[PDB]
Amino acid sequence: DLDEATRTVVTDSSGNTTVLTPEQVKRGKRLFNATCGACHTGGITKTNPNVGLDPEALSLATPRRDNISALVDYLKNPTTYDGLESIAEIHPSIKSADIYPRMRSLTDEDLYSIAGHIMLQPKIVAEKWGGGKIY
Amino acid sequence: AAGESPRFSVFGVIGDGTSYSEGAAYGSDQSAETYSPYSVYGKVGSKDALFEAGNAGEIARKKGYIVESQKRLKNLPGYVEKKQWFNVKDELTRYMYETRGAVRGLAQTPEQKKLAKAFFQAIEEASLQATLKNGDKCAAASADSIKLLDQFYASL
Amino acid sequence: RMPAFFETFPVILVDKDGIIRADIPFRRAESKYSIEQVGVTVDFYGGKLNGQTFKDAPTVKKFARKAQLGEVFEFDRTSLESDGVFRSSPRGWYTFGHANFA
Amino acid sequence: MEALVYTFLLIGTLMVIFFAVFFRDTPR
Amino acid sequence: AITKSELNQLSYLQVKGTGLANRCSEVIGEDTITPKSGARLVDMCIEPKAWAVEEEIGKAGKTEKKFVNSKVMTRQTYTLEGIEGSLKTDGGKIVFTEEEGIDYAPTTVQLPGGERVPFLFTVKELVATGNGGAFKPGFQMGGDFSVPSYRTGLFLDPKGRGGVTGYDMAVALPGLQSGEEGDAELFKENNKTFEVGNGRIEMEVNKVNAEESEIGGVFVASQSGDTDMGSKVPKKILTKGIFYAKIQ
Amino acid sequence: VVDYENVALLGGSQTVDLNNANVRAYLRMPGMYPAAAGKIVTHGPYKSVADVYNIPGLTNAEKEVIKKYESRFTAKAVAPEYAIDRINNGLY
Amino acid sequence: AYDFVSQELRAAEDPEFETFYTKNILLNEGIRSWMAAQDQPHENFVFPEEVLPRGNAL
Amino acid sequence: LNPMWRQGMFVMPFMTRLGITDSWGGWSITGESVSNPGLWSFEGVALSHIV
Amino acid sequence: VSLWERFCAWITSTENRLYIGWFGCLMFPTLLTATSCFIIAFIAAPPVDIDGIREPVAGSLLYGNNIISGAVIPSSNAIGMHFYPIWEAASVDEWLYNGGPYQLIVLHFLLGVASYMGREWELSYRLGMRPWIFVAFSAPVAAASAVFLVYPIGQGSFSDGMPLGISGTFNFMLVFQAEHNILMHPFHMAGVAGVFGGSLFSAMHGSLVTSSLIRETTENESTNYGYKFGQEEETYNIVAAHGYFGRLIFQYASFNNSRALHFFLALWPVLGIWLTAMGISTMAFNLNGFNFNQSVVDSQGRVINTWADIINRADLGMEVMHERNAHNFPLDL
Amino acid sequence: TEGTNEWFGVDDIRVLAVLFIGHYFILSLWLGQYGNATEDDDADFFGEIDYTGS
Amino acid sequence: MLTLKILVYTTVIFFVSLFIFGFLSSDPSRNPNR
Amino acid sequence: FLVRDQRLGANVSSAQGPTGLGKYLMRSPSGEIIFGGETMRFWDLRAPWVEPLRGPNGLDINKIKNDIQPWQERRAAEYMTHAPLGSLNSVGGVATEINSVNYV
Ligand code: CLA
Ligand code: CLA
Ligand code: OEX
Ligand SMILES: [Cl-]
Ligand SMILES: [Fe+2]
Repeated sequence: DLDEATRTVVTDSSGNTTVLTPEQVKRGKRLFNATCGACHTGGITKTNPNVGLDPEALSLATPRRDNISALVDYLKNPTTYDGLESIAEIHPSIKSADIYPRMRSLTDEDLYSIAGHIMLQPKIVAEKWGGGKIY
Repeated sequence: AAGESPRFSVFGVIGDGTSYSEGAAYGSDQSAETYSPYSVYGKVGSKDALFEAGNAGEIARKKGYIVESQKRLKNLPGYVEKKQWFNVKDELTRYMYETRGAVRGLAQTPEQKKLAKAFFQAIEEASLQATLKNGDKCAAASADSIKLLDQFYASL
Repeated sequence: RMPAFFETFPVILVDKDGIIRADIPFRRAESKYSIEQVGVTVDFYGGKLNGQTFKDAPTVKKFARKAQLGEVFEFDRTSLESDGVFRSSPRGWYTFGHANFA
Repeated sequence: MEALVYTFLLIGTLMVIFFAVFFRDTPR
Repeated sequence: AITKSELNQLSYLQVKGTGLANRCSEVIGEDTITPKSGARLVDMCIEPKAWAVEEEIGKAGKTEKKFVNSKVMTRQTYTLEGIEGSLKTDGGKIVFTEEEGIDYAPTTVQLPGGERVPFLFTVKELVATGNGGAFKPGFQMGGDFSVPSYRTGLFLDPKGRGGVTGYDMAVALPGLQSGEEGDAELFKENNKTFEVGNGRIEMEVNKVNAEESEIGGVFVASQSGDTDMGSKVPKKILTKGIFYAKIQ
Repeated sequence: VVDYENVALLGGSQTVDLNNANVRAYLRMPGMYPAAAGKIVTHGPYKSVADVYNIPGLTNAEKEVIKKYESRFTAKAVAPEYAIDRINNGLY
Repeated sequence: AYDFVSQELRAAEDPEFETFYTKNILLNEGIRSWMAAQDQPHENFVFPEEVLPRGNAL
Repeated sequence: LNPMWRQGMFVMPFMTRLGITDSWGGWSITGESVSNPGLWSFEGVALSHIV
Repeated sequence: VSLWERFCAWITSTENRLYIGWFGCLMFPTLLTATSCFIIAFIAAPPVDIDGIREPVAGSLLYGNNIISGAVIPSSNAIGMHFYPIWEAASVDEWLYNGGPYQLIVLHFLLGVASYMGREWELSYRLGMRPWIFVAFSAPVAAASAVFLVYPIGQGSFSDGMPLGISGTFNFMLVFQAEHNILMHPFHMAGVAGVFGGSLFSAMHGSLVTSSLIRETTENESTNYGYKFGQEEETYNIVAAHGYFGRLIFQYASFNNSRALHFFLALWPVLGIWLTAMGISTMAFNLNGFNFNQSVVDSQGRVINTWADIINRADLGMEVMHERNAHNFPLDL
Repeated sequence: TEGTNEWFGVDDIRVLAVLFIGHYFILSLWLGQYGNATEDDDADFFGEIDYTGS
Repeated sequence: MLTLKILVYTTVIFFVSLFIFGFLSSDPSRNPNR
Repeated sequence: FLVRDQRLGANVSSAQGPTGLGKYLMRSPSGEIIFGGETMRFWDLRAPWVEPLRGPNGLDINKIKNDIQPWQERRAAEYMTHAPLGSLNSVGGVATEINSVNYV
């Protein structure tokens, strides 16, 4: 079963955690598969395999994106891997929602659920989130 | 363990309803409104949508597009003088691909609509005369397009 | 060791519990368990090479390749002009023939 | 040198087919 | 067509399939340029028109090293384009110092008899020194260049052995892995190597157009061929053709 | 070649060879991948680790980010079969 | 009936000989290496990524 | 140093005695390069006698 | 009588040893040129660069191949779907280096088999028969055309057609299974059922008809000698065969009408082959078979495997190893 | 050449000439038999197959 | 290579014309019920 | 991938592929400059998002080096991940992909 111990994920940089409701899991999976799945299926990046979505890659990024708040901030303002340049014109985001029409109907809860799905997947599948075709 | 009846959910109306795998839900398993029963997203203009419509960023982007498009349009007479038609056809579609979007987004009053229509017709004529290899008509159309875009930006 | 059911098998070195410690990589670009990196050495006891030890990577790799087929022997490959592919013993030909006949 | 054997076998089969088609027992 | 100004007047749909894209342009005039400082040769094009391979032939009761003609087995994919470099003057002479561009193209030629000889036609890392200080009819320059390997380290031979990837032994013959010496007789084919070659080119200018800053002429070149990852002895190739460049 | 001595410096260890390693080897040093590594892997051979500071066009930021990780670098002999593939080596 | 010995010998000594038979042999090697780990779970096969045979790119 | 009479050829001498000197492979019996051997080469004659 | 009338009378004559007809005017030259080119190329052709990467592959007997491994290599990948006749090459050597003979053979051969179908109909018409044998023959023609022409058209290159050799077909099948997941397409299942059922029905019909022979030879004469060319005897003494089939299985299932029996015999394999040819033609446009990878999960969310996942592992192993030097980017589009 | 868009692959006068010669030669042979056909309203028939001689 | 093209075109047009004009010569009446 | 590698700092005109033929750019059998790889068979393509970079003899090196617009990048990224591949039950992708997308 999906207990509460396995639904506990880190929210901010200090280290505080939270418990995701069972409905948030379903909403996050649905929204992720609908919006991200074309390019980020299985936790990999198709158009740039050097930057994945596995926890290790998220941890060695500059603004550090291994928690809910950093993921939401990235979705509101993307940057490069070193956090120096903005890439809002070549990546979907709220800032550039006038270019990508699929981001014009997203609320804060939607971003929270998507980030929760991304954070939750490694604890469930393990070494298959961002692993590739070998697994 | 020893004995437990499995969970049941009949079409989402007789059973749990939210079991991570239901199908044929059409909503009714979340505390939110959707665009339609066949949709996953909500309404675009809703009160809690993070994206506005017509904020400062959009206007700045469109105006930058228009200014750089004017700068790009100022190159065609040289191409026509050198009889390089492929350059004429490529310049009107390389950077200026977003000019139609910017112009249609920034036009509200009827006179702006008329100016936009005239500018679009002028550039279409310029491209046609470039692909037909006629220098005089192409040069005249390029001058007309430059003048029309300058007028439209002035009217902003 | 190479199972009798395969024809080509990778070279892998494991410890007393089954955890890999070295191998011969197929892609030498981001390998982590190469013999050069780990630094494996080989010693010989008994037989013709009694008491000798080797420490350089190439000889260790050669002996590791040889050791996945079982014990290592010295052969005379010129008297009959041997090719290099294994063959079957009289225990197999008899079975094949008489089973097909039945 | 085995190419000769292969060619001979194939041409022999073709000859057999030719003789079967054109020198055949009358069905009557 | 023949000049750049005529070529720029055609459309892509009008050139596709004709074979004009593999040709080199022509220059009209006899003037002088004289490069200032910070000049760069841009848009260089080199087109070979004859190929020959060094061999041993019999003329009359004797054998000599003669260059025999060969036929191109591939198709019109052998012209170098877009080469750029930086010009300078040392003691009144011009030096080219090639930098970038499409400066390599594989080619295969067939010798009388049936043998196929592949090679990598290139001018990579070229330094050419002239005999004068201005671009005029009669100007000449030439120098050495470096020839890389035909196949890189990621190539796999039909048995799955490569340079930086693949097997390191002949897995189809497990009976060669016994004794103090294993497959030592296959070491040459199991150990792939990648070494650089060398070449030489000589160019001469014939036409100069000052109002367009263009030059053109002929060239003669020679280099070494493919080595099959260090398993065969390379041959020697000789080529001749024309060239075009712009000093803008 | 069958035997390559410096195989551990290609990205499988804590030391990276400046003359033969691919750009992916720098992805495990934070704040260095898309800006400084691209400049490092597209310039000529270095006779020493100190030679990387003479690259024409290095902004300051790249200089101190390289100074932070200088202790993880080394410069060995150039192998042409490895140095030619430093931007894309076919691994994805 | 797996191999043709003469073709294997020539391919071993000449790294330019190629037929469809060698291609099929390589395909068989790929099948074995990528299938054995999960097809026989009782053997506890462990193959690191650096050991699995593979071509360029994909 | 390796002429045709040292390789055991028996019918080739009678072919080259009357004029045949070129082959479809691009070589000639005297030592040359052939661009277009034509119909009557060392192979056309064989195919003709066969037909 | 004009000369043209006499020529027409000879062409459509039924007195010839082999019927010519007007479809023969197309059938004979094309098939003969295809046969000649195929024999010459299979014996003595030089290696061909099939993948466009300057890596030629040998396929002729004179270059070190046996009957099993020899083939005629498809054209080069650089050519694509472009027409490549002999006169469009700079020399014959270049034509042979780029896999020229493949296009010639396949094109003249497809025209030949279409004319063969037409000729079958034409002789049926001239003899006073019913005109539906060539409809039955249309299924193998459909399959051969499907592979040889339709697959290259969909994939965009002649180099993806089936090689004219024995192990070339094995290579074709393995790569096709790796890339399109056949064996899960229902049309392939229909084709397999068609061939298996055809063999079963053929064996049943042969056994039933042969068992019900009437005694006219005694011992020292092959039973085949009892039949005379022109003898009148329906092809089964009913009581025997009918009772045998009614007792062997459920009695209500027994074909007592010969017309229906033979119609079913004709119908089954032809429909199966039609369906499998259409399956190949549709998969030529990337409409693959069923995909059930990672479809069963537990309550927590972990994946429980099935046999489809093992098939997927085999497919991955085949995929990562084919055309090793040809790809530069992650996706095999 | 190869990718150009000539009608029927015709790039020279001789090709057109030989095509014309072929169609016309067989046409003349056919005319030698069917060149006396008339359109008068008594050569027609009322049926499915033209059995009216020639 | 042009002469080969000319010969092949001649052969193809000859046989195709034979086919075309053969089917126009009152073919439906060539049946055993004439 | 040409755009990505060029942005990383590569000189995408002189790069050599594994076969020695050219990783990104090469020549068609008639001379025109085309994209490299297995896509050499599809060199006849003409699309509105790729024509602005074509000259009278194929792709233009000067335009490619320093005149590529972000909208072309967006179009290419969108089209690469929506290729016409899929299965009967509408999974989408190559035949060895997992069940995440629903697209044919
Ligand atoms: C159009 C016909 C034709 C042509 C042009 C050729 C051409 C050729 N043949 Mg071929 N051949 C042919 C038909 C033909 N053949 C036929 C039909 C046969 C079957 C019998 C053969 C059997 C054949 C063989 C077996 C051989 C050739 C060979 C050759 C080549 C050398 C010829 C040679 O040296 O002869 C020389 C001929 C002679 C010396 C004959 C002399 C004639 C005698 C002296 C007549 C004397 C009696 C006379 C009636 C006296 C009364 C007349 C007087 C009153 C004026 C040459 C390319 C040779 C070759 O190299 O093949 C690869 C070869 O070995 N041919
Ligand atoms: C037991 C397992 C099994 C079985 C029974 C089958 C059965 C079949 N598979 Mg199959 N397959 C299997 C496993 C199996 N497969 C596996 C495991 C794989 C994955 C590796 C495949 C991959 C696969 C592919 C990729 C294809 C098949 C195809 C087929 C069909 C063959 C079509 C055919 O022969 O008729 C067709 C008949 C012909 C092609 C003959 C045409 C004859 C021409 C017209 C005339 C020839 C005349 C000749 C040249 C001259 C005669 C000589 C003269 C002297 C008389 C058949 C239904 C094929 C198919 O569906 O066909 C469309 C196909 O393309 N399978
Ligand atoms: O050629 Mn036959 O197989 Ca249709 O995918 Mn891409 O190309 Mn090649 O690889 Mn995979
Ligand atoms: Cl690719
Ligand atoms: Fe019967």
